[PDB]
Amino acid sequence: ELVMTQTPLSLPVSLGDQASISCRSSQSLVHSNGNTYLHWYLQKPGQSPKFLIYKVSNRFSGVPDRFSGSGSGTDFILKISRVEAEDLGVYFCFQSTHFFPTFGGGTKLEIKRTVAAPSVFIFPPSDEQLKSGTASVVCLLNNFYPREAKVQWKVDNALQSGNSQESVTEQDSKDSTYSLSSTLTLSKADYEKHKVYACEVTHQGLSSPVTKSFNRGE
Amino acid sequence: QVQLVQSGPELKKPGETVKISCKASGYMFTNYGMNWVKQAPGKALKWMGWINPYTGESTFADDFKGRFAFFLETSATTAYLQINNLKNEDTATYFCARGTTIVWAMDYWGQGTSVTVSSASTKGPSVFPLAPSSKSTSGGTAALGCLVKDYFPEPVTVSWNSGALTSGVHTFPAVLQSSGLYSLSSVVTVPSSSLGTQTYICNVNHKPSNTKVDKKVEP
Repeated sequence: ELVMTQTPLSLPVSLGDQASISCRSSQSLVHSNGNTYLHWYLQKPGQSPKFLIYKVSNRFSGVPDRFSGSGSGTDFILKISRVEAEDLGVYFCFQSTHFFPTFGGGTKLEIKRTVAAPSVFIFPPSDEQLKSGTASVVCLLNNFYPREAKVQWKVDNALQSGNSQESVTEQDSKDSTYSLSSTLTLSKADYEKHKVYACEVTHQGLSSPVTKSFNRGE
Repeated sequence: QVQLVQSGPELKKPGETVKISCKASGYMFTNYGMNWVKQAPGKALKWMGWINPYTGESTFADDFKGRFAFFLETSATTAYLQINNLKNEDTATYFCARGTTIVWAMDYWGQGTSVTVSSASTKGPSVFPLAPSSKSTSGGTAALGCLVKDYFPEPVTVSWNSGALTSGVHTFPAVLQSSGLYSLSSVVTVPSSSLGTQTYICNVNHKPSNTKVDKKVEP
C-alpha cells in the first residue's frame, strides 16, 4: 500500500493570510487512464467530514473560491487564501487512484488572532447535587485567546491541588476564541467544612489575575 | 436533498456483534456506492471499504478483511455495517458516505455512529443546574448551565430550550474522573435582563442508558 504524507501536522495562520497544506504520495496518483483521483475533505470540530476538492483542483458545489488545489504526480497542495474563522478544522487528502483508497493523516488548521481576556464566572453546587452526597464547584473562563490559562482553586484561602479537572472547547468558528471549565469536586462533608470558594485566573489578556468567589449558603 | 442518517450510539461487550445502519434519501440509492469510514477517538479518518448497491459486491481495505461485512436493504434505501467479534480497537465513530463514482469520490457523509466496546455496564448521567451568575436587576451578561455528571459511555447530547437556544452555548468535552465515569458541563451566556422573563431548560440525552432529562435552570 502507498503512503500519503500530509505536512505540517498543525498549521497556525492569521485571519486574512494564506494557508498551504501539502500532501505527498509514495507512488504517482496519475491513473493509467490519464486522470488523477486526489481529493480533499475538511472535518470541522464535532462534525462529519465535508467534500472540498475533487480531482486535484476542482471545488465541490458551494465551496468558496478562496480554496484551491494544485499539484501532479506525487505532490499536491491545498491553498486557502484569505483565511476565515470558519475555515478552522482538520483537512484530509484522499486518493482513490490505487487500490485501496487512503486518507492522509490530516492537518489541523489553527487560527491565530489577537489576545482576548476571559470573562470568568463561578457556580456553587446545586442543592439537588448536595442532597445526592457530592459537591462540584464550576469555574467558567469564557471567550479568551491564547489557549494557555492558569486556573487556581482556593478554599478558605488555601490553594487546592489534585481535586479539579479542566476541559477546553475547540476554537470557536466565528471569533476563534476558547472557553474552559474547571470543576472542583468534593464530598458534601468536605464542602460543608468550608465557607469561601474562589477560582483565580491568570491569563495574558489580564493585567492581573481575576478572582471570582462565593460564600456557601449565600 | 441528499441525506444519509445513521443509527444511534451503541455500547457492546467484547466478542459481541454490532450492526450500524445508514438510511439514504434524496437520490437513486442503487446508482452510487456506499463507503464506510472509521475514526477512532482523536484519530485520523480510515477508509474501510465500500459496497456497490447496483451489483451487491463489497470491497475492503486490508485492515478490515475478516470481521467486517456490508449489507443492503435496497427497498429501504438502507446500508449496514456489521462488525463481528468486537475488540477494544473497534471503539470509534463509523461514517457512511455516498460514493459518486463519476469522479471516484465520496460526496455526502452521514453524521457518524459511536460504538464503544467495553466490559462495563452503561451508567446514565445525573443532571444538575448551574444557576445564573447574576440577578435580573443587574446589567450585561449572565452565564448559566447544566452539569451532566457520571455516565458511561460517550456520547451524551445537550441542547438548550429544545434547540431554539443555540447562540452563546458551549458544551465542553467530556472528561473522565477516577471513578472511570465521564462528566461535562454545558453553559450559555444570555442577557441578565431576560432572566426574569425567559425560561432556560437543558435537554440531556444519553441514548446508551435511555436517559432523557430536561432540567429547568432558574436563578
